[PDB]
Amino acid sequence: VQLVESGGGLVQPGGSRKLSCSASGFAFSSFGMHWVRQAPEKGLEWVAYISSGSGTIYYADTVKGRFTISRDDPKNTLFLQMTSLRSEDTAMYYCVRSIYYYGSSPFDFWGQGTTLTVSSSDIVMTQATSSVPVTPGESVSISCRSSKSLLHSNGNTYLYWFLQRPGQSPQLLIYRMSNLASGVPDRFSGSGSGTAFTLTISRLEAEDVGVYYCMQHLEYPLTFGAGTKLEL
Amino acid sequence: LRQEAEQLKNQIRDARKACADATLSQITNNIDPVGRIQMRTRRTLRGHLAKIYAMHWGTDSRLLVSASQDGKLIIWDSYTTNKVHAIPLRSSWVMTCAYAPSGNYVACGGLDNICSIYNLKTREGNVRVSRELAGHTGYLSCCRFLDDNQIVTSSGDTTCALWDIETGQQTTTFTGHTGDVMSLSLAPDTRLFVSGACDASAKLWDVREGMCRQTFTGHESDINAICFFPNGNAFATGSDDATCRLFDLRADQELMTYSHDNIICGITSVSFSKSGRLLLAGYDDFNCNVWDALKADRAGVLAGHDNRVSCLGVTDDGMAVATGSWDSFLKIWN
Amino acid sequence: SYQVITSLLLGTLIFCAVLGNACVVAAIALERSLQNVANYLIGSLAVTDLMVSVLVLPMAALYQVLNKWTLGQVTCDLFIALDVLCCTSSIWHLCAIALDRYWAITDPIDYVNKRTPRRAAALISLTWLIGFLISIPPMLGWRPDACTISKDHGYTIYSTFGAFYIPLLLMLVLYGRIFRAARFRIRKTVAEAKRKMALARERKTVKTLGIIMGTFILCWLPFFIVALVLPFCESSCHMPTLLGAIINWLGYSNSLLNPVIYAYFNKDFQNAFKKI
Amino acid sequence: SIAQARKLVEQLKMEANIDRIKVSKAAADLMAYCEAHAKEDPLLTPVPASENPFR
Amino acid sequence: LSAEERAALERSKAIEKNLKEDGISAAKDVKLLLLGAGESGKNTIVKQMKTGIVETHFTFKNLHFRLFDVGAQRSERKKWIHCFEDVTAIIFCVALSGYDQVLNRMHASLKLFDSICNNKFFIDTSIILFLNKKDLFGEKIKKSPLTICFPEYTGPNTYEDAAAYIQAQFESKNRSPNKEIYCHMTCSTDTNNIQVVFDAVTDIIIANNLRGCGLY
Ligand SMILES: CC(C)CCC[C@@H](C)[C@H]1CC[C@H]2[C@@H]3CC=C4C[C@@H](O)CC[C@]4(C)[C@H]3CC[C@]12C
Ligand SMILES: CC(C)CCC[C@@H](C)[C@H]1CC[C@H]2[C@@H]3CC=C4C[C@@H](O)CC[C@]4(C)[C@H]3CC[C@]12C
Ligand SMILES: O=C1CC2(CCCC2)CC(=O)N1CCCCN1CCN(c2ncccn2)CC1
Repeated sequence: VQLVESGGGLVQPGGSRKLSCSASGFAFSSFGMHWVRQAPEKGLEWVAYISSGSGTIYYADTVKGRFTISRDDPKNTLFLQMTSLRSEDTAMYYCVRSIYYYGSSPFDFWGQGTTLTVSSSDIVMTQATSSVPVTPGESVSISCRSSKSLLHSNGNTYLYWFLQRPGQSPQLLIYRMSNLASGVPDRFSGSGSGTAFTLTISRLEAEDVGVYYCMQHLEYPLTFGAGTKLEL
Repeated sequence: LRQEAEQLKNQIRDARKACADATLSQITNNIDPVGRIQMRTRRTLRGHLAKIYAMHWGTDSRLLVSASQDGKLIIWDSYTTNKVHAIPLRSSWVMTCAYAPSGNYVACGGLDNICSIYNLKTREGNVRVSRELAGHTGYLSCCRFLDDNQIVTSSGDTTCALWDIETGQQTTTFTGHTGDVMSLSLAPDTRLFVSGACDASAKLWDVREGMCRQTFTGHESDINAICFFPNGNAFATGSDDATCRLFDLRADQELMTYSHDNIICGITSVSFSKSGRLLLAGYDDFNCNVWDALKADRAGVLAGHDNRVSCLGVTDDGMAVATGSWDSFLKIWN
Repeated sequence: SYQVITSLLLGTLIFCAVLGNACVVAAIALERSLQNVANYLIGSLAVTDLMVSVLVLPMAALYQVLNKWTLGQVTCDLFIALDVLCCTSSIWHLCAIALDRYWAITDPIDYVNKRTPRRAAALISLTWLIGFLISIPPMLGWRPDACTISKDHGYTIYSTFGAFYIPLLLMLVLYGRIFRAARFRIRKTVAEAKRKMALARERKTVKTLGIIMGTFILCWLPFFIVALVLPFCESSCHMPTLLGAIINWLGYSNSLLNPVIYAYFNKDFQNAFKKI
Repeated sequence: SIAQARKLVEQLKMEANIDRIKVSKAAADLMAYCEAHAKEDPLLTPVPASENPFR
Repeated sequence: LSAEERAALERSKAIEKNLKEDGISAAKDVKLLLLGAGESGKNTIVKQMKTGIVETHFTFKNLHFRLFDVGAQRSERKKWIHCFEDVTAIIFCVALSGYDQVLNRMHASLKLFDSICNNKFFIDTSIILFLNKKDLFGEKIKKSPLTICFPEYTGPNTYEDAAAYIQAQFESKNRSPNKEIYCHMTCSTDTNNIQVVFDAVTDIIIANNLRGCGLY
């Protein structure tokens, strides 16, 4: 399972480019696909969503009308056509795999991403902790806040935990609050209630160092927390 | 040696008769009969375009797998009625489907003589065949996962098999049935399972040893359905002679008979409630009949299928009952 | 009273027609063993005849009972258009059922492969389109106490040929071809009990085609003979009131009897009514 | 068939070598389980529609 | 609904659409249950049309046939015979040159044909009867009479009359007006048994359609 994005590079402001992602190694047509960007110093910011089958498309309110997401299921390619490229559009754009059924783990695989450089009601997801100091073997509880109860009447709490390790793609840790992602050791744990949630690392190693991100998935204005960096 | 076999059978039946002090009916005349189990179709699972032969509930009591002749193995979100997976089978002649207790796998099989193991949780979002278990020379009529790596299957070749899914090989073969084996029911501890066959006999098998611990012969026609009592100390068979029977493992004898004169069709499926007081049997007369297991009274009827009710399952939380039938529908009842 | 007895007979006829076609539609909706192309056509014919029985027959019965059009004139034209539309649509559902049967019997490969409920929908749409094509010109430029269809000669020909005589020709041709195909199938089938069964099949085919075509004809042909002759025989031919009314209500009796021919004589419908 | 006869005879021998309790004790155990678990049987006692996951 | 619930519902709807498309494709299949007894010409006609169940898929004159071979199912047939309750026709194979053989072969095939004809799941299912090895039967009928199989024959020992008597004995057990038995003589060298099956299937479809209209 891999997701390789192409495109990117320097682009004049107000110009247009089209990012692509060449998926391979998985049933691309059955996955919903996202673009999630990240300014060179800022946190994750969800761009757009094209569901499996292309029947449902969502955009970030700050990009809606400007960007266009499309997928090529026979070609196993996901696209993001960008128009009127503002300075705010400079970011590393990540292509995020995502599938939705009962018990599925959305946002489980992320692409490597491409940097695009431009010259010259939404639920607020709050994680104020930043640059938390850690030492290996210690237990840390990363906190997270929601402007609205992420718990739905179905019983699910749509909060995600991603680990943005230095220099690589975000990696899913907890998909729905208290649900451990595949390949993630059971020293990470998720817990919370209502609007407040905690990511607990039982005995952290040097690999657990990175920036930990919230993400709600309840209403579909996907908003991230301002990353909680853990450093040695 | 035939004389020795006849003498041993006479000794076994005399030992069963000696222990038959008081019938289950006689002892249970002083317990309150459940009034009327009037369950109602909460959900109707549509999407199967052929007869449904098998369904199995997930251990989460929300997901269930159904097997139909349309070549599709559908996994349902029984709460929202959503289709989670639609697994296309290489052989459409499926008669059994099992859901792994972990939830990672489903099994199915039929006239292809193969138990196909499907991985529901792959890195790729598709469900694909993890293992095709070949080695049965008859059709597979039932299969049940012991765990993620062990599955017990019954076959029309009169044998049951225990498989190592990873190696794909029969860890154990369970011979001794003289007719085709229709059904399996694993014990809750999964150390032993019962199988009913077309020789009208139910045999108790030790999974680890691989031997027929006990044999139960009360039915006069093919046993199509077998189910353990929730404590694993008893099981209920369903046969073509329009009767269901309860057999005790320890007493090694038939305890109760679940028959009504106005029921003449055969029985396709049996299941117990979570407390085990209800025996739910699916019949050829297009409807499920609910039986007071302790009293052999028809506590209710799950009418609502337009063809033979071929399969039925009770959830592990006991909340719901699903009934699949030849009319291509699954109905969730409460 | 002579008015009350007429009202009672017409009301019982309307109630029986409404009940028959509503029951056919209910049987098709409530049983999925009846949800197929042939029974989609049969139940659409039932829907059309229910439209007749609820939107024309009550008003036609009041017109017959009071012997005059107690309503206005724009509503008279509206109800004449409803009458022509719904009766044309019923006759062309008879034709669509005949055509579907003819294709099933003479084109089994198409029956297996290309015959879909979309074709039933197309046939129903064509019947209703012909109904409008016959009922709109009177409201357009091709036209008290008397509510009568436009006796214009050109419109008389166009509305009697297009609604009955072309349909009668089509049904005759299609069911004669069906008759020959069934007879050829029976002779392909044909110890002597097989010969007796071939003979019984022959008489069953004769009786079934007789019921279908004879009911259609003896219901609508008198009306359309009168409706074609009188506009050209205005003064030379006089229509008695009793015979004219009986002739008019023969076609409405066809709207009553179509569910009998196509649904209540069907084994599948009988079983589905037993189940319900 | 010598092999089939000997296999059947030995199988019946290990069949008879089974300890059997009284059927009265089996029925008593069946009651013990049924009323010891009746309150958690939603099909025996329907759950309130609030707690019923199929409403 | 949640966003994830909405996407799960979308996936369920896409699944339903694929299921509907697959069922539409499958409803165009002519399903044939192939039956017979060992040394009959089951395999011969399978080769002419061209594990526990063998599926033969062939298209003839724009009609796609699914031929289900269940010979390798040495089980209780009644336990899975209802799986083919909805076949267009049963293709039954009888070895003509099996009257003088024993393993009586022709009585075994005759009883099998009776059981299939009068099975409750096949009361209205027409049967394409193949009488295979008619050349072997003709060679064996000039030497051995049709008396070992049928003592009450009392007929001529010629190929035509003996084969017709066998076919009549096989058709005698229909006992049903709805279903037909389409009998053919084959020799394993003929290449028209695909046409025989196609013609019988078209006759079955036409007869069923006439039966629907009340004309049969
Ligand atoms: C308005 C009402 C009276 C119309 C009813 C017309 C009915 C009663 C008439 C018209 C055509 C007639 C059929 C014409 C042909 C045959 C075939 C014959 O082998 C049996 C009688 C049978 C089946 C007749 C039965 C009666 C019949 C159906
Ligand atoms: C089952 C069907 C075919 C039976 C026949 C029904 C039709 C043809 C019969 C039954 C009752 C009859 C009506 C009885 C009363 C009258 C009033 C009279 O002033 C004109 C004729 C008229 C309007 C008759 C028309 C024909 C009529 C509607
Ligand atoms: O009783 C009425 C009253 C109406 C207005 C209300 C209800 C009817 C008016 C009226 O004339 N008559 C007498 C009978 C008319 C009979 N219908 C049969 C169908 N028709 C037709 N069908 C196809 C092609 C051409 N014409 C028209 C005549």
